[PDB]
Amino acid sequence: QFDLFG
Amino acid sequence: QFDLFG
Amino acid sequence: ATTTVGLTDLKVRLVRDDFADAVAWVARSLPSRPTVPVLAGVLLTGSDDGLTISSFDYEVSAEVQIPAEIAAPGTVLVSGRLLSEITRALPNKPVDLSVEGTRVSLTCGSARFSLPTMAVEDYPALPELPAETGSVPADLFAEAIGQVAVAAGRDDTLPMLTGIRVEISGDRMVLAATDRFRLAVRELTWTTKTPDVEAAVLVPAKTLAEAAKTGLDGSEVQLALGAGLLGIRSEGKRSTTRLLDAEFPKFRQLLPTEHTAMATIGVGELTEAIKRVALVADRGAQVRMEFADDVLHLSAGADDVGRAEEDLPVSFSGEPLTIAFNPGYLTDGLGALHSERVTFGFTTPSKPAVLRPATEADAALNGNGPFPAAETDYVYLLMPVRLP
Amino acid sequence: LTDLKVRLVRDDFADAVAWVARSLPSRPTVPVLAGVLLTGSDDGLTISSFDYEVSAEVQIPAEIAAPGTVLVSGRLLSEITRALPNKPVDLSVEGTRVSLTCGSARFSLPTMAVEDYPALPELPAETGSVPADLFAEAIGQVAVAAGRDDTLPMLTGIRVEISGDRMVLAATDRFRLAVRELTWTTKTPDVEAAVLVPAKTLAEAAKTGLDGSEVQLALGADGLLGIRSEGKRSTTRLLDAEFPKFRQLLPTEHTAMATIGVGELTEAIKRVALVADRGAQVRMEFADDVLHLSAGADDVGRAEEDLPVSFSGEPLTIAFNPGYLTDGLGALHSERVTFGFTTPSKPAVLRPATEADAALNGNGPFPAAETDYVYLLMPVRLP
Ligand SMILES: [N]
Ligand SMILES: [N]
Repeated sequence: QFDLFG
Repeated sequence: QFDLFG
Repeated sequence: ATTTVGLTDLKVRLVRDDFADAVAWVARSLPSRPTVPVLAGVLLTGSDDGLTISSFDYEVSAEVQIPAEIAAPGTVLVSGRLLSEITRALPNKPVDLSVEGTRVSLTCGSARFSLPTMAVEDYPALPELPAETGSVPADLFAEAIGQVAVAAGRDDTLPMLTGIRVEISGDRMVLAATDRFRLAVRELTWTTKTPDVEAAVLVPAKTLAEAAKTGLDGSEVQLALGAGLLGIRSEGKRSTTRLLDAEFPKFRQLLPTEHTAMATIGVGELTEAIKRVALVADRGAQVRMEFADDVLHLSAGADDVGRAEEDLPVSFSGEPLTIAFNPGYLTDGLGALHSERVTFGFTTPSKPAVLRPATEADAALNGNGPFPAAETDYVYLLMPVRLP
Repeated sequence: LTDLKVRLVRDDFADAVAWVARSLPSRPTVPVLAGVLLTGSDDGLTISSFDYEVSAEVQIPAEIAAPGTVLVSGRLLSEITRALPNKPVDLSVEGTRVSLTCGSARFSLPTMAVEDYPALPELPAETGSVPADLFAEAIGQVAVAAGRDDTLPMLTGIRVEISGDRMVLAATDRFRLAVRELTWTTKTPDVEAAVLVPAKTLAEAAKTGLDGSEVQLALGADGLLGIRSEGKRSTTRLLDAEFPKFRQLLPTEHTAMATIGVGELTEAIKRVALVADRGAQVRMEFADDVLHLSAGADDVGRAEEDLPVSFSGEPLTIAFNPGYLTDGLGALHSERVTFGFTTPSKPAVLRPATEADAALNGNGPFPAAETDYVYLLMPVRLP
C-alpha cells in the first residue's frame, strides 16, 4: 500500500 | 435461585 | 465409506436462486473448526436430472437436491465458505458450473470464478436416514421446537441440559427441555407410520432448532429415528443429526398436580410490565410479584440502584401470594405461550409455578381451591427465587 | 431553591432524554459526568449532558408545578423513558430520590451530587447556517477517509474550513483523502476559519439537526464547535492537531480517465474481492472501453469480471484495496463515477461523473475537472 504523503 | 432437580 | 469418483467431470447449469439457496442452507451446517480439513468443503454431485449439495462434519449432515441441467455427471468438493460467499454475490443469471481437473469453474453472467478442488477422494459419505417413523407438519414442528428450546440449557459445560428430549407414543409427540431452573414441555399430534410406536431420543437443542427452521412454509417434515441418529426430511432437503449421549430427567413427575393459587392475565401486558420493572433490577436477577385481590403488584430493585413498581389488574383466585422470579426466565416463558392470555399455577413461593396458555375455560374460576391442573398442549414450569 | 415537580409529554421527554444520552460518556472517571441534568424553570424543562469534551442540551415544553434542578443516572433514565408507556410523565423530586410516574409505572431513582456537576460550555455566536441533511451528508462523505488509530490522533479528525460562503471538509488516513465542498449561509462573509473536529464526534454532533431543518454552527477561539437546531444545542471540543496540507496532494491533470456505473462497479468489486487474501488487493485493467477486474491466486481461487467502461487514454493496469475503493464509491452518491489515473503507483481521483466526461475523446493529458467531492485513493503495488 502506497502512502498519499510522499 | 432454586432448582427443579439436583 | 468415501464418495465414489466416476469417469466424468461435473458440468451443469443451475438456477441462481435454487443453487444459491441450497448452498446457503447447506453452508449453515458447516463446522467452524473442522475435525478433518476435508470436512470444511461442500460436496456437489450431479446425476441425470438433478444436482445434490451436501455437507457433513461427523455430527450433523445436510443434503439437498435441486433441479439442474446436467451436461456431464460427476462429483467435486470445494471450500464451503468460498462457495457460499460466492453464490451469495452471484448475479441473478444462470449458473454454469464446470469442473476441469484441479480447478472448478463457476461462471455466472459476466462473473467468472476458478476455485481449487479439494481431496474429494477422502470425503466421508454422509449417513442415510432410517425409514420414516412418521410425518409432522413443518410449521407446527418448528413452533413446538421454539416453545421448548427456550428452556434448554446453553452451557456446553452442562451437556445433559443442552438437549431436547423427543418422546414418541403413537400419533402424539412430546418435546421437552430444561436448564435445571426452568422446564418446557410441548405436545403435538403427528402422523406416525406405525400405530403403537414408543420411542424417546435426545437431540441437541440448537441442531433441532436449525432443523426446525429447515422446512419451508406449508410443507411437511418426515422424522426418521434410529438406534444412533435422527433424520429430518423436508421435501428435497434431507438432514441428519447424531443423538445426544447424556440422560434427560423424568420431567413427568415434576409437573404439579394442583395449585393453591391461580392467576390469569394478558401476556403482552404482563410482559411489558415485567420489562419495565426489571430495568432497575441488579443484572436481571429478581422480580417480586405480589398477587392479592385480583391485582398483581410488581416490584424490583432497592434504594441502591432504584426501586420500580407497577400494578396490573388480574383474574386471581386463591390466598394472597408473594413470589419472586427471574425476569429473563419469566419473559422467556411468556414469549413461548403464543396466546393472548396466560394462566399461572402457584403452589408455594419456594416451589415451581406453572405457566400455560389461557383458554376459554379460564373465563371464570369459582372457589378457593386447591384447583386442579388442566391439560394443556404446552406448559412452562419455572423455579422461583428466594426472597429476603 | 425548591425541589423540581413537573409534568411532561412522553414523546417529548423520551426524545429529549434519548438524544441527550447519546452523548453520555461510556465510563467516565468522574462519576458525576455519567448523570443527566434536569432543570425545570418557568415553562420549560432543560435536559443536558456534558463530559468535558462533548455537550448536549435541549429544552422541551413542560408543566412546571415547582422549579428545581436534579441530576440522575443517564443510563437508567434513558432505559426507563425508552420503556415508559405512551402516557403523561410526572417527575417529582423529594429528598434524595426522584419519582418518575407514568400511568401505572412508578420509578424511584437516587439523586446525584448536583453541586459537583460542571456548567455546560457557552456556545459562541452564530458563525453560519447549513441545511441539516446536506451538512450530515458532507460529513459522511468525508468521514470514510478519516483514520481510526488513536496512536495517530491527527488522522482521527475532520478538517473543517470556512471562507466566506463556502465550506470545505477534508479527511485522510495517510492512504485516502476525501474532500467535500458545500455552500452555506453567513451574515459575516469575511470570516476565514479552519478547525479540526474528531470525525466520530462530528458525525454524532451533526445528528443534532434532524432532516428537514437547519443547523447553526458557532466556532469559538480553548476552542470548541457549537451546533444548534430546533432548540437542541451541542458542543464538541476541537481536536488539537495539525492537519496535512491536502490541496497539493490532489493531481492537476490525468494521463488516463474512466467512467463507470457506481452500482455495478461496487457489485463487481465486492464479487471479485471475495477471493483476495483478507480483502487486501484487487486488480483493474482498462483497455478498449472494457474494465477487467481480477483478484486472487491459484492457491486460494481466482475471480475475474469484465464490465464495459467509458475509458480514455493509454491502457492502464492498477491495483487498489477493494475496501477503500468501495468506501469511496459509497460516498459519491452519484449514478456514475469518473476515475482519473496517472501511473499505477500514484493517486487516483474518484469523483462523480460530469457532462464533459461522457464525450472525452483523445489521449490526454486530460485536465483535472472541478467537482464538489473528490475521493483520492492511493493504489497498491502490483507484482
Ligand atoms: N511517500
Ligand atoms: N438438587
